[PDB]
Amino acid sequence: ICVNENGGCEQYCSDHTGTKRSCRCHEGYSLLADGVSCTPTVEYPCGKIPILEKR
Amino acid sequence: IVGGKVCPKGECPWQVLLLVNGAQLCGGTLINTIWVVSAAHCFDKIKNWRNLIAVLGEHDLSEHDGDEQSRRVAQVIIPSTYVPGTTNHDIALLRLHQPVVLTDHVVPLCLPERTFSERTLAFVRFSLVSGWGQLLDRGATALELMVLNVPRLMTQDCLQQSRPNITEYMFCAGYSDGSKDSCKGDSGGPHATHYRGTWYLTGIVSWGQGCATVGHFGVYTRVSQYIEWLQKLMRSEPRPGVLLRAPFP
Ligand SMILES: COc1cc(Br)ccc1O
Ligand SMILES: [Ca+2]
Repeated sequence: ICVNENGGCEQYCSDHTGTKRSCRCHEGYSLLADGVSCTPTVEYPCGKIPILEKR
Repeated sequence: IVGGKVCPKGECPWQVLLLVNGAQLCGGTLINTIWVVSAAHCFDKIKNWRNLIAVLGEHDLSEHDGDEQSRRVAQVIIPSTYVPGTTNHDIALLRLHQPVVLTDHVVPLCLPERTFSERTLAFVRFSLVSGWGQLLDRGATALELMVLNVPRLMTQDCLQQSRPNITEYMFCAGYSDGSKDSCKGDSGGPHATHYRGTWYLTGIVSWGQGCATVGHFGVYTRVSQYIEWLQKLMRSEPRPGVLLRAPFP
């Protein structure tokens, strides 16, 4: 599932026994209830530009 | 950087400037509050290991604006497979003596997972390369941080489109028309890839035949090959001595 379009994950993808898939996020992010989206949990999450984010 | 633009202040907040005795050495990429990834070749000629400084929040080299954060480099970790004076395995992991403080001007770049990097990031065409390197081949270095958008090439295409060998620990990116490229003083700097609203570390400015030479592309360290090596080291206790050679794989 993960090889094709990142398994629909915004960030990391793990394939599981069967047709199961788990999306995951880098530290400083949490996975939303959609099971694909990552939201920041800290003020300065990695790979985001504050001056552009606050604009 | 040849043929790029000034990175607006705070738009490359993971960019690191490395200094030796106060002189510009190389670039680097902040990946969390204490770790910086750079190029192993940056350290081939270092004798004064204790005078190595990393600067975060840097933008304009002629002025101190208060956003700059300087830290002593406590450790330089290089893979065992890197041979000084050569190009393969061109990566270094630097531990800062004290963490930097994350601010609007100092933010880490995400070090991605290997699988995510190989199967997804490796197919994002364009990525950004940045540094205070030479603005031209045989020209002066930049006073303001420069940034350039470069397309990634499949190694087969790079080998065919070109006028050292390109190994599986490298990738080509750039243009063959002699207009746009990274340069000598940009070494160690980030090749950053955007994916679904987030930026990731995919490459390190490593080497090339001159700067923006017709029929040649920039060569970058393929960071995905080193994810596990980097992660294991970041989970390890510091060791005495600045330089550390660590087994690779
Ligand atoms: C460090 O030197 C270089 C690096 C890249 Br990428 C392209 C051209 C160069 O001269
Ligand atoms: Ca400055």
